[PDB]
Amino acid sequence: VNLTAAEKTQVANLWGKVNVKELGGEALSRLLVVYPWTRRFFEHFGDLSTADAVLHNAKVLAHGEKVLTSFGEGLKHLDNLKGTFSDLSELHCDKLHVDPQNFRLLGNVLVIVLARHFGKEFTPDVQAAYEKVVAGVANALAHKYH
Amino acid sequence: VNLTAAEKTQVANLWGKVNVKELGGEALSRLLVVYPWTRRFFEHFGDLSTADAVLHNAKVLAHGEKVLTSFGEGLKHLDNLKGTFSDLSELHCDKLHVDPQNFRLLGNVLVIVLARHFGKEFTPDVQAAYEKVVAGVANALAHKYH
Amino acid sequence: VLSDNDKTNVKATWSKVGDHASDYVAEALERMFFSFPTTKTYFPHFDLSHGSGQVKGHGKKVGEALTQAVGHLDDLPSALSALSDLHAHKLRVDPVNFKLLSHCLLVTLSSHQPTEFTPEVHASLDKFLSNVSTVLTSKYR
Amino acid sequence: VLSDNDKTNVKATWSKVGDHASDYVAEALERMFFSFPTTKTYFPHFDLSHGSGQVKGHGKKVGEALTQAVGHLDDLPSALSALSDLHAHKLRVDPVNFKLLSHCLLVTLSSHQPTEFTPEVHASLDKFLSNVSTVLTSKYR
Ligand code: HEM
Ligand code: HEM
Ligand code: HEM
Ligand code: HEM
Repeated sequence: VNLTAAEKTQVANLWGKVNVKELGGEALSRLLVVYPWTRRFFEHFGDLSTADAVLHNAKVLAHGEKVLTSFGEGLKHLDNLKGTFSDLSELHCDKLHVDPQNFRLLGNVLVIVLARHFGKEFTPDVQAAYEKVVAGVANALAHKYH
Repeated sequence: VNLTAAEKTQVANLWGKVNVKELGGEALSRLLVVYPWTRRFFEHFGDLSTADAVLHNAKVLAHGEKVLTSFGEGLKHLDNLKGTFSDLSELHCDKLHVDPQNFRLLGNVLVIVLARHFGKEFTPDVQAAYEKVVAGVANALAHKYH
Repeated sequence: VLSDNDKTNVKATWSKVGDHASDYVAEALERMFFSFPTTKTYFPHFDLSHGSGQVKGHGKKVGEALTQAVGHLDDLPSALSALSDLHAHKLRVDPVNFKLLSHCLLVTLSSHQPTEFTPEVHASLDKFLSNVSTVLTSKYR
Repeated sequence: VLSDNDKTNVKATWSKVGDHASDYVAEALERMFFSFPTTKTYFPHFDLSHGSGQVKGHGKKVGEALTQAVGHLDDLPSALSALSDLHAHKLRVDPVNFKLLSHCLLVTLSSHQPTEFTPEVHASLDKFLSNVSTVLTSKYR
């Protein structure tokens, strides 16, 4: 999760093209569709009973934009991820009790959403730079469990 | 993996009773018996073709004593696990390419071996202190992959 | 689990657990709650302190389901159907947590029957608890 | 995978991959090697640089096996038997690595057929690749 200079640059160029509302809603909705147990953490957001309900849940979509904004804060502070995500780690561990494996699953869905939107621009090299970023964010988010 | 004072003490009392030769051989042999893909990393140790071959492999048993000695070094340096395991992390990541999930599996087997040898003394509270220790060691060993 | 050798080993091990099943499964649940505190959030409605009547009652029920599984190794999806619905559909248990409970069941058995808990018995019981966990999470669709 | 709806979705998606299977699977392998360098240690005998004839040939074979699986969703253990022996017994592939390759296959498909890659298609293909991976690791006994 240490990035080459070329990888730091690839990360920024693509991020400047990200619509955080559209891609954030899509990433969180795909997490709840593909890995349904993650719906447990969001039952207070209303109907999640079916994939169609998840995809139309306004609160899931709005929350996804907040999550991707937060990933963006990591992506822009790559040398202090632990610091950037300290308070969120405590929230996710101490108050929400989300198992940290789920952070890896959300990173996997986010990489798939980036690939969907960037197509051929999301090259194997660009992907590998994002894999280091998402892994870094998950690790940092898991820290106050470690 | 931050330990209460009572947990630091429970960790030491049990560790002072550990036969590192017998328990280390047993932990590594049980890892290769229970999770057979881990045999891939040790094929240079000779016959691992069956569980019986693993259990009688002198090199697997000898290596297990080295591994448990190394866990002991963690258990005795609980405030600098990253430092204690820095060079080993580089060996396991950069030269051996062991997926870090396997460090968790070996910790699980080690906790089961401690339970086998300590019986009723390996209480739920004593176990929970060891779970923090093994998780800490795995995390530290994974660091130079992060 | 599936193989003939593993089935024999699991039935042997479970026969030696015998009437200790309810106590050993309550102990494994306590070990899970103590060691892996994230798992307590599935049981806010229980007293989880040591000696809990709710934890002892639930250990009996979970042990009964394990005993049923040991008797139905060729048809676990049918035998455990209602429980698969409960854990995946209703409770939405995270698949990681089945690994934690399985590990604590292995710890509990190793502690109480150490001579019986050989490497071969450990491998076969691990495969059984993975098969039960897979069936209980099968509705993850 | 198992459910009727998932089977329909996987066959649809794989029909649209069609003659791109070999290229998309070679691309997914490259993505795996680039993003997850631990996986390269299974292929020391290959040139793994971009454009590799060995990676393109192997992608064709892996894609053929995926195409066979899509045609045998009710009997994957038999259809993939020889490959289960190879991956679990001979090669001793770590189960984590199947997740990595599956993820890179999803990335590859999402990149190349984005309109086709809906959340429902992603969930069904994920379940298919998990079922194939489970069969390929089934001999972990
Ligand atoms: C790994 C990357 C993740 C990031 C960057 C992230 C970020 C965030 C942020 C920024 C918040 C809002 C915090 C606030 O306003 O106080 C939040 C809340 C929350 N997160 Fe996450 N999160 C991540 C993963 C997850 C996962 C995987 C889950 C569960 C499956 C989860 C469950 C929640 C829940 C339930 C809330 C509270 C929602 C509410 O009631 O409004 N998070 N997260
Ligand atoms: C998580 C706790 C572990 C600890 C504390 C640990 C510790 C050690 C130590 C002390 C050595 C010897 C280093 C030297 O003498 O230079 C070593 C080597 C090695 N480790 Fe680990 N290890 C761990 C996990 C694993 C796992 C899970 C695997 C694979 C499944 C693995 C595979 C190896 C291999 C193949 C060697 C080289 C053996 C040889 O050829 O002599 N280790 N480890
Ligand atoms: C081997 C794995 C498991 C088995 C065989 C099993 C079995 C059972 C059984 C038989 C019941 C119904 C009890 C009754 O009828 O009163 C049940 C309920 C329940 N299970 Fe599991 N279970 C397993 C794993 C888990 C895990 C890993 C969790 C979460 C960490 C869990 C959480 C629950 C909860 C919250 C209930 C409802 C309990 C109540 O309200 O009384 N289960 N389980
Ligand atoms: C969906 C999962 C997978 C499928 C369907 C699959 C399929 C195949 C097939 C069809 C072959 C034989 C190729 C031939 O006959 O030449 C093969 C060989 C091989 N597989 Fe896999 N595989 C999968 C996952 C993996 C993974 C995750 C790894 C390791 C990271 C792996 C490592 C290998 C290796 C090292 C060979 C031998 C290649 C050679 O020497 O040419 N496989 N695989």
